[PDB]
Amino acid sequence: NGFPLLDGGAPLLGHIAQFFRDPVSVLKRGYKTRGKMFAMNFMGQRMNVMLGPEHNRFFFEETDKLLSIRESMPFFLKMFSPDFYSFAEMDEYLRQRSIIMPRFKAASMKQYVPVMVEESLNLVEQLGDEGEFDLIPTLGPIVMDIAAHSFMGREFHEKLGHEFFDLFRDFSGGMEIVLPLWLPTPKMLKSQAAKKKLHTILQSWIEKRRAAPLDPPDFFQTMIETKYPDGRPVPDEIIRHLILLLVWAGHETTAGQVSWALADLLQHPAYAQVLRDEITGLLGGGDGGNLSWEHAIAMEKMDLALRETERLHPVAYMLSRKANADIVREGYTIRKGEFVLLAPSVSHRMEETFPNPDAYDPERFNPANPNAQTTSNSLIGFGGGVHRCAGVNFARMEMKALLVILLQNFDMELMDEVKPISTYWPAQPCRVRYKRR
Amino acid sequence: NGFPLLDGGAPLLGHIAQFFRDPVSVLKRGYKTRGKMFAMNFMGQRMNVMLGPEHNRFFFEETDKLLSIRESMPFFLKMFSPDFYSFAEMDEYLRQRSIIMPRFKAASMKQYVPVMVEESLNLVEQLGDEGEFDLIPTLGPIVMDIAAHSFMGREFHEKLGHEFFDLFRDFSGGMEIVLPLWLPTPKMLKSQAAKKKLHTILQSWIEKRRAAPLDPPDFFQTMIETKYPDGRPVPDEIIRHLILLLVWAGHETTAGQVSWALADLLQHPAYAQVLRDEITGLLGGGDGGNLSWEHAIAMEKMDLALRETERLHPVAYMLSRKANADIVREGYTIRKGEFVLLAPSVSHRMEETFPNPDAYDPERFNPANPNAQTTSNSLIGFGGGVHRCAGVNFARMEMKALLVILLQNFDMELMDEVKPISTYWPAQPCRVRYKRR
Ligand code: HEM
Ligand code: HEM
Repeated sequence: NGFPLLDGGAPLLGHIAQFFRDPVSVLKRGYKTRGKMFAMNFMGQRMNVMLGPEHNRFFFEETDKLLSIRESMPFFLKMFSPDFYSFAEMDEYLRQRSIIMPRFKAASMKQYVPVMVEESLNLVEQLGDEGEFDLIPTLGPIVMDIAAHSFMGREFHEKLGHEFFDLFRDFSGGMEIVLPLWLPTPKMLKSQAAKKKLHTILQSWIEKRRAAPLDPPDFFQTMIETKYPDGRPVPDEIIRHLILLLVWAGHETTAGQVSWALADLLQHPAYAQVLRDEITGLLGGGDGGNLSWEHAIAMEKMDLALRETERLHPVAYMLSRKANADIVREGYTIRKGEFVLLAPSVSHRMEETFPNPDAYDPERFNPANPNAQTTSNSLIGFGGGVHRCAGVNFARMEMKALLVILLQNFDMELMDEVKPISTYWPAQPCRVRYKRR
Repeated sequence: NGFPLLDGGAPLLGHIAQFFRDPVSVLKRGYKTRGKMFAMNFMGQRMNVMLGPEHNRFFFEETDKLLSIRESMPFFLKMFSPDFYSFAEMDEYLRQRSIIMPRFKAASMKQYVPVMVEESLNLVEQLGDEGEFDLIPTLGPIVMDIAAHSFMGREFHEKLGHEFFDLFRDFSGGMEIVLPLWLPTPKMLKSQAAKKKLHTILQSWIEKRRAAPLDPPDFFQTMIETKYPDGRPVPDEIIRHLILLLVWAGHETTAGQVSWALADLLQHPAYAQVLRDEITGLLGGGDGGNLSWEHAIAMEKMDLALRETERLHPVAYMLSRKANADIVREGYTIRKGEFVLLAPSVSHRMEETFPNPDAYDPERFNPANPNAQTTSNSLIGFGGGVHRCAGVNFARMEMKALLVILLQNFDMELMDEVKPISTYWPAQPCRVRYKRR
């Protein structure tokens, strides 16, 4: 019946402890020894992994039909609500998604670039003329500054920014597990407590700005005044959930992804020089404070670098669904209720799709390359289909801004070898030595 | 087909969040609205709860046959080994259990009483003439002193005791859960690290005492020299696992259970006086330092109090198995691979078995009571059958010693109301005000 089973499973535990220790290597061993469809054994549960563009297309296409999203993160419901976004019924999901999409399509990035540039320059200021910085701990707070400043406004970021960021780390803990009596980790209580406080703080700011509006409107003003397509008003609670969702969905992902991207550049000086020349051609000298959206969109080699870092180090190293019904696929049956996985980390390094898959070669995405590797559903570090990452343009633009400003200001080198760890981040410490240019 | 489903389940999550918040109240609601057999819904998994003496007897009798122990705590395997104790094949389990049973049958408690009394008197010394103490944080370290002193010896407890107790808190974290990419909590790494250090420290002590034996032998000396019944030697690794198992199995359980027992006594002064008179009749005045095993076994009213605290507040509030095959039971089918639970917390308060079940009435266990409630498999806070708690006599004797010595030395009162939370402990702070007698 089932997907071909990966061998080497331990008694009782199966592969789960191996996965615990190094998930991508477990996933790669499935590709190398079993192929594009294989089962892992997680404590007696079959985990059905599919690889490559055809299976990726199927996974995205069948989400909300044969494949269920909610069981990938059931306690999203408690962080947010059972009627919110991808957890809501189809009609309601689409209505709420219609609030988000116009604010995050590629055209809409004009809005956000000045805040991205300003906070990047604040980072340059904090770093000074020379020193060393740890990647994730340094860039994480900047990603968060950009999120809060962009989606809540400058004033909120100055006045309430400190209290807001502390509640978020607790809020983000709300995906906790349990101990043998089904006794819970503290973290779920702290997450609930932070959620209630985040909601009161956000509601106060909604009321503040509706009493005292900012015209012309920023993101926040437009958000709290938006209605659904049919004309009905968007409930305040939905607004609050949406904003928290954006900050949550974009925080640890972007901080890790951009850290991988800088690391890739610092390990490939020839291409970093390609990037420095593109930035210099567009911006001239100086600290990069003149970086505009119009400059940004012209940065074609930066775009290639960001695609290549996504390919080599997708922080979304695995994606997850549960089957709503039995699925027969190429002779194997996924049973109803079993997990179904994509693995961007492994799919992205299939020689069948990406020749020389361990090489850093951004020009493989250049459409003028006859050898180009741009088939649809082959680069899936942002998902796909209806449930593609809503922030994919915001994330790529923010990485571009952070890297441009850092490249323009600093000579940099990696101090440590990079190491691993859904979530795939450089192992701390991953430090950069720098000296201002 | 299934066990009657408890109503009130939330979308997707079922009852799991309700259970998270207050498990005994979920379990009680199953008894009150569905009866002795009911299903809970944990994120789409049926949890089959059975209640009362007949079902308890079945659960214990069928463990290792229709019911599997390992899936109740799969990562016991990593804390210990897949070939250790209840995780080993039947023959090997029984061989290793044959090392433990002679050291913990009721007759064998003579060995341990002097260490229990000494450490209890050390507690009296630390408390001084008056003050306040928090139950779990104060008595937890004493339970651990008694374990290390009893099973490793006085010298180990003095020299290596501090380092040993710090590694154990990390070791005990090794029952961790995960986050949405199956990304693990730190705690499993700390647990593994502590396990390796605990094993090296224990092996050094095995080698020390085999070079320099303690004659007459203490527990440790006899343990490292024991052979299996057939004459074959017990591997050092098994010895180390066994000792760690005893300390682990007895630490948080006994500290919580004895705290409940003191709380019950401080809430029922008339019976505490019954206890004080029994202690005075046996020991006279003084600090209780003359408490001997021969005195201890005569303390029939203390025995009743400990049974009644076990009934009202079993720290093992729930017990867990997975079905090895479909089990038909009174018209309902447990499917293979589903969880099967006992709930001592609820079973112990069934009016059908224990009339006036919320009353503290230790005399209900007195065999001279015509109304006595002593049917087999009705008091199950220590499990039952082949897999009954191996330490049940050691735990009861230690609680008796700790309470005797405290009652003999201090007038005490509860400062706070008691509150809840496998594991069921008084909610901290649960404080006792005391003044020496
Ligand atoms: C480099 C950074 C990021 C990566 C790698 C990333 C990746 C992803 C992936 C893989 C998905 C699809 C999940 C699945 O299929 O199970 C997703 C969903 C989502 N992401 Fe991102 N993300 C990033 C940044 C952001 C940012 C900055 C935002 C918001 C501004 C955001 C908003 C969302 C939302 C709202 C969804 C849900 C889409 C839906 O179900 O309709 N993410 N993200
Ligand atoms: C008041 C304290 C304690 C309580 C409430 C308690 C309770 C239990 C329960 C309910 C079980 C059976 C688990 C199941 O059926 O799933 C058990 C097993 C066990 N306990 Fe205790 N325990 C306590 C103290 C101790 C102490 C002090 C030791 C050791 C000195 C100990 C050693 C063990 C061992 C070795 C097992 C495994 C039995 C087997 O599977 O053969 N426990 N305990």
